[PDB]
Amino acid sequence: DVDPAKRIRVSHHATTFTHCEIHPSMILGVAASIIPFPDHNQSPRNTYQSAMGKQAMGVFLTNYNVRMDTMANILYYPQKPLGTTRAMEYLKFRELPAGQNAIVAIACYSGYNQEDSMIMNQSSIDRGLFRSLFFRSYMDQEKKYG
Amino acid sequence: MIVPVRCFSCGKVVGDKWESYLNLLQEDELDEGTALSRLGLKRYCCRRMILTHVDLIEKFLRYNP
Amino acid sequence: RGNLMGKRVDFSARTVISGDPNLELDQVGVPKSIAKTLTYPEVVTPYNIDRLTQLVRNGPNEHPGAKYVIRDSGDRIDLRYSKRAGDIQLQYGWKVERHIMDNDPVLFNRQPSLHKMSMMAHRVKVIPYSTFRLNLSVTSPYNADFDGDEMNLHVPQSEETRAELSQLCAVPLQIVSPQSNKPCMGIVQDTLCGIRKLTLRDTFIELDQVLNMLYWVPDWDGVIPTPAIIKPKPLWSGKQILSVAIPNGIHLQRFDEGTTLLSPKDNGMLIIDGQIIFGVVEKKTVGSSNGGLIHVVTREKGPQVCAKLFGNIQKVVNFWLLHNGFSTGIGDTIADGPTMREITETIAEAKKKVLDVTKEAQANLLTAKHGMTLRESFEDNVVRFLNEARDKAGRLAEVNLKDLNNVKQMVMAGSKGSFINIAQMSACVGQQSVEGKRIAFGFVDRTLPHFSKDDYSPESKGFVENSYLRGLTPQEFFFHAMGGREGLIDTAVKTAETGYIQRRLVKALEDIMVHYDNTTRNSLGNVIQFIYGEDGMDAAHIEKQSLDTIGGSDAAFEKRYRVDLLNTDHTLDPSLLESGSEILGDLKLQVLLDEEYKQLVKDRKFLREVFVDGEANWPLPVNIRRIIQNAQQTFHIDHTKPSDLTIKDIVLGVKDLQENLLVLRGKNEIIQNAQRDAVTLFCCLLRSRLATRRVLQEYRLTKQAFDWVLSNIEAQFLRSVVHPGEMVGVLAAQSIGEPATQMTLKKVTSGVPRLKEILNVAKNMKTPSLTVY
Amino acid sequence: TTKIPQIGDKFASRHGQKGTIGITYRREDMPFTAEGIVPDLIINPHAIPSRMTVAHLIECLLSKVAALSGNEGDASPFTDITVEGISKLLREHGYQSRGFEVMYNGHTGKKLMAQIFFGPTYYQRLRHMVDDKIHARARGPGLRFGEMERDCMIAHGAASFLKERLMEASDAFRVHICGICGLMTVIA
Amino acid sequence: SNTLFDDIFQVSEVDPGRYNKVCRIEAASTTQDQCKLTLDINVELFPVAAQDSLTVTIASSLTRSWRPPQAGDRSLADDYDYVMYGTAYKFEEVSKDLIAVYYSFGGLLMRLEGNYRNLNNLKQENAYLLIRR
Amino acid sequence: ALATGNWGAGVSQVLNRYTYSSTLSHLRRTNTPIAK
Amino acid sequence: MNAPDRFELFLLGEGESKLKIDPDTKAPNAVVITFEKEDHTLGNLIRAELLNDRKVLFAAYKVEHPFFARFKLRIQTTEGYDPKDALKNACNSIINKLGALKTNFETEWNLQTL
Amino acid sequence: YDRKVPSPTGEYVKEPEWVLETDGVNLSEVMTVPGIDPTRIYTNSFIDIMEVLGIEAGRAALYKEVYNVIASDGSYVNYRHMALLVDVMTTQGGLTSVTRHGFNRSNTGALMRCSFEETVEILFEAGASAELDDCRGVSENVILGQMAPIGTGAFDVMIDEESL
Amino acid sequence: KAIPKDQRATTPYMTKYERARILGTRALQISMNAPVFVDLEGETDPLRIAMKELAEKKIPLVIRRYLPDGSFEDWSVEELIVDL
Amino acid sequence: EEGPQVKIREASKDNVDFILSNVDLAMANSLRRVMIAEIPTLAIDSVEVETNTTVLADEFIAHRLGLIPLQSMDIEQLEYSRDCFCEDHCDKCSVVLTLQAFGESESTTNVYSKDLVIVSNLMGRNIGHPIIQDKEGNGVLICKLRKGQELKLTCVAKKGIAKEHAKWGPAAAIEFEYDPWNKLKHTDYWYEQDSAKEWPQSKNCEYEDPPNEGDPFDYKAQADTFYMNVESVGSIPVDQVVVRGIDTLQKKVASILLALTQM
Ligand SMILES: O=c1ccn([C@@H]2O[C@H](COP(=O)(O)OP(=O)(O)OP(=O)(O)O)[C@@H](O)[C@H]2O)c(=O)[nH]1
Ligand SMILES: [Mn+2]
Ligand SMILES: [Mn+2]
Ligand SMILES: [Zn+2]
Ligand SMILES: [Zn+2]
Ligand SMILES: [Zn+2]
Repeated sequence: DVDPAKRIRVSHHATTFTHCEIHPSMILGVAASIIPFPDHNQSPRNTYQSAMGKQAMGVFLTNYNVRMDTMANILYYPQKPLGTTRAMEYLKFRELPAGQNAIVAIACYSGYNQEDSMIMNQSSIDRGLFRSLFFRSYMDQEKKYG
Repeated sequence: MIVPVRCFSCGKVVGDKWESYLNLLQEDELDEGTALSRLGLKRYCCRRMILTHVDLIEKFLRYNP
Repeated sequence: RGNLMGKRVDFSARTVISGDPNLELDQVGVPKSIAKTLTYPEVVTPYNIDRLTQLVRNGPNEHPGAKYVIRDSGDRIDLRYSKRAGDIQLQYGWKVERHIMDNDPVLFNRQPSLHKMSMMAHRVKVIPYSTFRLNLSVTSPYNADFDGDEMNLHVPQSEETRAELSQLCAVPLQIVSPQSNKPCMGIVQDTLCGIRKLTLRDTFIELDQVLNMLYWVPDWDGVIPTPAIIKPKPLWSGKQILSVAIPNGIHLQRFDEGTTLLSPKDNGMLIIDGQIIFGVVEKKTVGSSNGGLIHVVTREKGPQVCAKLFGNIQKVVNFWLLHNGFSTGIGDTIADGPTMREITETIAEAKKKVLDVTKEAQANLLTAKHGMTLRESFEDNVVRFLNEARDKAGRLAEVNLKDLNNVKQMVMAGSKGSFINIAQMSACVGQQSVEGKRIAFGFVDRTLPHFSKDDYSPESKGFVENSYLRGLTPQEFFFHAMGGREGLIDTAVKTAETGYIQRRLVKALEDIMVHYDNTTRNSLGNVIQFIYGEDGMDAAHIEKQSLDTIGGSDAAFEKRYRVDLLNTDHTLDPSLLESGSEILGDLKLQVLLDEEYKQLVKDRKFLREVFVDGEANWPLPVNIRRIIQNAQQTFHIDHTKPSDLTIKDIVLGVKDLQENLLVLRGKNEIIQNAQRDAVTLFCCLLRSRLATRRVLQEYRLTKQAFDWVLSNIEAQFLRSVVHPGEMVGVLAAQSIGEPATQMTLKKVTSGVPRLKEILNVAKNMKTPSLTVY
Repeated sequence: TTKIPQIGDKFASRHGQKGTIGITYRREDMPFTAEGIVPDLIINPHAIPSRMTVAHLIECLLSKVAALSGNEGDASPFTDITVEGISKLLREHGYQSRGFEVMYNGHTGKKLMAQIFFGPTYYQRLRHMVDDKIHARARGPGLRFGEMERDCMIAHGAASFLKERLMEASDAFRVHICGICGLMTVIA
Repeated sequence: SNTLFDDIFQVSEVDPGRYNKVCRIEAASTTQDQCKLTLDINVELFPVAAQDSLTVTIASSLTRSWRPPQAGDRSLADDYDYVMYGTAYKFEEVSKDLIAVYYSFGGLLMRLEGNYRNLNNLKQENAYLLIRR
Repeated sequence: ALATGNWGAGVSQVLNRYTYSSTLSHLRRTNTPIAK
Repeated sequence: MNAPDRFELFLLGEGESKLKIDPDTKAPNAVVITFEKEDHTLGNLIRAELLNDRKVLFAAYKVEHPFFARFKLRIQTTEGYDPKDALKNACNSIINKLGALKTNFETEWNLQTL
Repeated sequence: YDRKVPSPTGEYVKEPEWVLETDGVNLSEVMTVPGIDPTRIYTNSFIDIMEVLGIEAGRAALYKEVYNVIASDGSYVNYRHMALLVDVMTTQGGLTSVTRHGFNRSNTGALMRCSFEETVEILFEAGASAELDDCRGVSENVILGQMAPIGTGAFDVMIDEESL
Repeated sequence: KAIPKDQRATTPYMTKYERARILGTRALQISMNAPVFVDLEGETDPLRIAMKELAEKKIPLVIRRYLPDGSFEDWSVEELIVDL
Repeated sequence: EEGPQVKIREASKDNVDFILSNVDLAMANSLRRVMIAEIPTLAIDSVEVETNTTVLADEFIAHRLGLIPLQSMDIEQLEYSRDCFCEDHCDKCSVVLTLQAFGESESTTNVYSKDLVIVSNLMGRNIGHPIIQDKEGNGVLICKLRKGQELKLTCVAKKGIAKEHAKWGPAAAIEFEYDPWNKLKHTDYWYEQDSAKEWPQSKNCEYEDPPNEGDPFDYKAQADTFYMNVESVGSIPVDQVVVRGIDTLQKKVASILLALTQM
């Protein structure tokens, strides 16, 4: 009499337990720890995400205006993901997000979003959707042993 | 950084309700959902706009230079 | 050596690509900024003195402009820095380096280029925003999509060089490729999904939209077709409007499972005179399929018409799809509550079988097959039970999904998705594996510290009972990640290894060319093949045709080809031919008719020796079946009247034609014999298709239609012959390498490792087998 | 420098599937819902079957619900949250349980024969953008023609092009040679 | 200006087959028992049920573009309710001693099986279809 | 050695700073020089 | 950088006219008008109206490429009936239809209490 | 295995036959065993087929092997491309590999692609051997500032003096 | 090494290559103000003109097809049957 | 008055829930598009930054400023800057405003839109006034300052349309629906077990007659009677958005008859 919606599990055939997992989601690292419902994805796609996430724009630190580093991308209006993870809490994601909750439609429209491409609302882009800052700093000196 | 002036999707002015949302939470001890609804924000596009914002300027303001 | 690696790249730009449904197949969207950097040295002549003058005035900053004006003496005038930029008088013979403009032939390439079709010429279409644009159907040959990819555009610099691109490399001239004697470009994604919905019977359209759709097709002749319905409302059919896109003179018959002339399922395909008669249009018909619509138009109407066909079909469907809409969501992955109870039980049933084999093995009652371990037989059975389970559980999920289910819809149209996909999303994911076995005991006698030692059950060694919808258990998750990892690694290897093989293949066959004597030779002039592909034919002119003579019972063979004027029961009924009644008992003709039969019977023998398997469908030049169907359409042949063909007409005619299908023309004995061998197979096909009875009883051809068919086969045959100059070598290497790159995946070494073991001529094979009958 | 989203910029969800902006449409032209809601993005359905990224469809459903209910959407792995459980809550909000919605075409106002899976979904803007890779090297007086590009033109049979693209700028010096000895010892 | 077929039919089966707007009817023939008919019909614009009686005529007249109004008020050469128009890919099966022809109405198929139509059914495209009550 | 990444290598790298989580990730990275 | 200015969406550039009328060859009494600096708002509107006219044999509109703001309107009419007239009749019929709506609205707006 | 054979009436019919697959190969001897069909024996080791059945037989096996490797993924390649490769590998009466066998070339010319950081050493040997460059390659023709005798350049064009 | 106009075994048909180079060479001359042999009924693009000359058979060129042994055959463009 | 038919259900200073009737879907939809993208309005389109010690960048603040709803009542009495015969801008075609704020107190200093000051002569026309609707008279929160931080700007409002930039758009959202009962069958409902049971019933189903079981498909019924609901952003009265929308579309259609004239 189990919920026909939950995932199936194997009944406990042991009364010898010596330990218990604090929580299975801790088998993940910082990156995968940010994927929503990873247990519903094909294995390889979780890997791709853990890589791409490192190419996202957010707010790497709150003191960016003071650091003079080579390159930096600060997302204008960072949003906290509507769909989070319990691990996210310790990853400080809701505090320093890297994305926006866009209203997403899954449709064939004019056909200008085929083969892994996407149509974006221009009007939204005007109100600041996905705008970002981009800093680049140069360095130079003077003489050497001359 | 700060409350976007308009909602990205429809443009409905939303950048004039941040402080109200905050009070509706602390002072009136209302829940997020019940709060956004009392601010006239009914369509999920506008709701997300405020509910998902991250007021990083507060921490920015905490610097001296 | 620097120029042997593309170091000094001049006159070429590179950027991100994007799909564009409003561009023609042979075009390429070149952003204005990029067109302002690339130039072409054009000579001043009375044909352009005017335009050239305007460009120079537009300068390097406005688009239709130029960057330099070179004078007779060779002096360069920099149009951006010159006290006379806007004060020049072009003289005949001078040169003007103008910006690339609309319709200039430009080479376009997506690396890695291991396919000649990775470098095709495209007409320039200058447009606003950055990024190069392409028609969706050029995507497959370039093997690109639009999520970051970047291609290169090259601007030819001379007049001869310009012609070479457009006369050999032009995108239209590549549609039908020699790699697989079939098209390599076809309708994809949306258009494919949208075309199937459009073609369904229930799909009707009202006047308001039909007019817009008609108008979207630029080659429309302004003649509004009459509705398939005139009654209470003038209603049209999706098929009806789609046909406006298909040109006149096209025929396409295709019979599927139970497809009948009244295909209830709206199965198969039947396009007569450029009008679809019956069948839902999908990948089989509009895809890059072998004998599909695209293959036909290319041959029937030529490359340019075919190219235009890609754009016409796309405009009508994309338009129709933009107002119909299509989507996909979680819903599309949910199977019926009762179906789920049938699925869960199917899996439980499999876990019972595995449990019985385990008890059997633990009792030592189970026996291993010859040359096989006890444990091997055991594993072999559990994995079969489990895969069998996943598979059957998958079908249950699919059967349940309705024709409305979007996932099921994309699969029916042939645009993304397949069974395994539905099966894992909706029902059971399946058994995970690494190195062809279930997950191994990495800890001592157990797969994970969460299980007990010696647990050989399905949950223990990687069976994922759950679907993607349901979500994996932490153990199923880790197991699946171990399976998955193996794929990421094998892909890196498959990618690294194939790339090297592809370069070794080219390098070895790079100097092999077809010479004027139809001989294939290397740079030393050594003969590799006395005639190319042992038939002297061009692969892009070869189509899979069935050799009827070979198959069937002898009775069926005789009932179809035998003609006996000397027998009241086996002569040609007087209704099949005018001279019907006076042909009876004609000794002299019968002698001619026995010659034809003996020749066909000889062929049957011959073919059964060449194809011991009995296989009848083989790729050949000149599609006879089509030429015939065309003839009938072209001459409006009515099966209700006796032909005016004489028997000598057919026999002697068919005989005379075989003497004109030339591959080799040498007047000596040797060549004439080599010429008879190279046309032996086609000739066996010919005779089986133009056998007197077939001509009179089946085709009902007239003297006119028939005569037309003969000259056609000749024109096509000669047209299918390989051209001296073909770099057949390089072609061969790339034809073996490109697809070998697409090898990402019983117990015999295959895939890349085998190919690398074959091309290396290794003395120590991994799996030295011997098959003994 | 401020960077506004344009055509060609990268974007992706947290499910391993990127995509560049193919084009931009104003709100008017975008398809719309009865409530007047319009999408900020439009991804293609054909990007769903093969990848089998169910999580993405679920994130959407959960996100729709979270935004309407004001609660954070738990998308943590290995929990008892279910699509069915998420559907009920969504339904309790007046929407069709599986995230679908009726939409009207922006060009005609007329409806769509199909309902669209519509809901919010987290999207990441990636770096490495168009204007940072646009190279046009065409001096007057990737991006290369290497050994593989040469093999291709060879198969096409385009010898002129091959010679044009590989002929060094060096002067086509004129020399004289003996027909007996292939040497340049001829005093001209 | 013509007419090529005329008769009344007894609908014996109306199958919708996974469709939602079209059904495949197969009615028997009055008078002659030989004559049969299998036809697809847009039920939404003219419902149909079992044991019904349909008067079916083929005709071939009353290719230039197409006009909606005016003529649909004047030369209304339609004394029927259902009116289709298709092209004949006629495969005279010459089955035994009967003659079955084929018509295609924008994908909607039709097939008659008789023999007294020798000098009736065309061998060309132009072929309308009329049914009433 | 701390500036190069040479020990006896790529042992030391410039800290990632693309996104916060990307920095975290780098600080918990692992490398294996050179059967399965 | 390659992106065109926003005003180009509604502002006619130099050497441009609001209407380009050309004779259709594929059919008699047909014309193809190119509306510059306009989109679906007008195209589908004038289109839908031209269809209410019974003496109009053909009416369709299409924007060949979303990058540019312009659309093509093709019209076919009975002999004697000028296509440029159907466009006039349609335009006027719209202007009137809209004018009436503007009035009926400013009226119902008055009878409101808020 | 099911075997497609002509039935006594003429039409092809499936007739099952027992077949033996072995791990290990010794063609020359197994072939000689009584009760088998030496006419149909086979092995995925084309090398043994060559040494035992001759080069021609070898060519056919080498083909069948390449073919299976590709037909394995359900892919198809016109016969002529694999036939060409198999012939090149067999022309000299032996089984020559395609994966860079010779430390020098494959079938190129000395003046061709400047392979190796030292083309000079290749030049010395060419001189001491009286090597003769046909000049049919691209690279060699590039250095000579000429188009290669390939495709479009496989013939010459001359002005005509007949056209009135 | 020359081959009599008789005894030519090579194809009567023009090869795609031959045609491509002929259309290319001829277009080079047209672009360099060289005289045209066909009535220019509007055409201005050199190649477009070259093609018109090929059809009307007014290109005074000859293709020297060499055989692998050194010998060669001489075919006149006019003579070559164009159908590709 | 024959023709289109308005039948208002609700009305207020922010929304106009009405029911267009006796009209073509095309017109209904055209008006819907015009309200969204072609109704003239005034909005900051130039910002001169003198002093900025705030935590935000210039373009960041600039961007937001332009998004601040401005009074556009008499927007018709303000020429388009591109038409105006002056050099750059002037009172005839533009409204100039200033923003001066200093971090004086110790607590964070909020810079709202109320702090904007018109410096040009409005000439008596209701225009340029920063729109305010919050129960505090603050309006839109532009920026925030820490003690010591300063911000001195100069904005130049200009008349514009949404087509050029969403900021110039007077509308917010626009509900649009017709045939709440799928009688026309313009859509094919997706379902699992029951089409009707699974799909939420619309508000407007009440304002209409449910189809009758037996009645066969009415193949002639067209699409009339559309249930809309406009929502103003504030720069213009709700009723105005509609009215002016109807008027603007009317102008375009006219600009064409005039083209035929001079053609
Ligand atoms: O036409 C196509 C395109 C892509 N794919 C499949 O897409 C999957 C990977 O999908 P990705 O989205 O990771 O590939 P990509 O093409 O964007 O990758 P890069 O540009 O970064 O190299 C791979 O499994 C591939 O075979 C197809 O199967 N067919
Ligand atoms: Mn991809
Ligand atoms: Mn890609
Ligand atoms: Zn909103
Ligand atoms: Zn000498
Ligand atoms: Zn002014």
